[PDB]
Amino acid sequence: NLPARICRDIELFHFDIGPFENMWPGIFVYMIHRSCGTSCFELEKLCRFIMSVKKNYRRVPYHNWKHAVTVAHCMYAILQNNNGLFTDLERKGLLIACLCHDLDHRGFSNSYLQKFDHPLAALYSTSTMEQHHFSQTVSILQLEGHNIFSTLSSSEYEQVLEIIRKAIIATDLALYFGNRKQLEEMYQTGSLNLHNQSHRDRVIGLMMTACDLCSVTKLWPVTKLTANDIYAEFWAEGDEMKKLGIQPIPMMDRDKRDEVPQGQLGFYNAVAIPCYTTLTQILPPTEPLLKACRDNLNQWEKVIR
Ligand SMILES: COc1cc2ncnc(N3CCC[C@@H](c4ccccc4)C3)c2cc1OCCc1ccc2ccccc2n1
Ligand SMILES: [Mg+2]
Ligand SMILES: [Zn+2]
Repeated sequence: NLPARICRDIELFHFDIGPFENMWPGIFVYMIHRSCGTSCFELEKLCRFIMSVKKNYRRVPYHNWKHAVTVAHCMYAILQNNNGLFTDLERKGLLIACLCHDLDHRGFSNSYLQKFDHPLAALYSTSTMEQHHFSQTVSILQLEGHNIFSTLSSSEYEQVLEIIRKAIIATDLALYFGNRKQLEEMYQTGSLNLHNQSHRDRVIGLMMTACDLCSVTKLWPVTKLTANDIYAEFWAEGDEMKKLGIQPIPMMDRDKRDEVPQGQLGFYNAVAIPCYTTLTQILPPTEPLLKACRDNLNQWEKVIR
């Protein structure tokens, strides 16, 4: 069962899941049963599914099993503070999408895969690794005793898989810029309609981005340490770009590491702040994410001074 401190702290947007890996499944089970009912998901099947998902994450610095559960927690907190907006089915799908969205991630971007001429880039031209993460999710669901959705109708099964596919694909940050621009225009013209499936899919897309980027919404000591893991992958990809004979972008070039604070500023300005600002406009109870993001922007500004 869940320790008292976790029981309380799990409801905070800036919760950190801790360094004990064997506790994470229980944290995920608690979140999905609190969000979607103890009804649905036979415990045994869910646990089996969870353990296989874990097994298919890699021991990379950032896009690892810990990241999956952390992204799932952020989604939990959004859903807990916006009661009555999403269906039981959506809530289950979104939480599973979050757990699975980075399956088999090797710590390299779609861009590197393209430049490498990796076989995945020939299979899936755009959102290469995300299409792969979704395929891996379906493959795991298809394993004996792993169908956590087995009690759903055929129609609901197809429904939930589609929710998951769109949610995983939306974690391709390249898609975020256009998604956010459209949502913002709809907000400002007052035409956003959550009963319109296309608008709804967009809002879910932004939620997925907001959860994926959530390191910037933790408290500063957590944000700062997490940035170390983020750069560890970027710099490893930059080394690999150099090995292909391509000069990496500055963000991936360890020779430019002294410019991290300026790079962070750019990221918060162009990506993080607009993302959480748009999210708060649509879902006001997500305000704490924006506040924490702004606090971290200030800390980065403080580093530069
Ligand atoms: C939480 O941190 C980051 C988290 C990120 N999470 C996901 N993707 C990122 N990249 C993807 C490619 C585009 C990039 C981007 C887009 C617009 C504006 C800036 C960056 C975001 C992230 C960049 C981050 O920060 C990296 C920031 C950065 C940018 C340039 C740099 C240049 C030199 C040194 C460090 C640098 N660091
Ligand atoms: Mg990803
Ligand atoms: Zn991710």
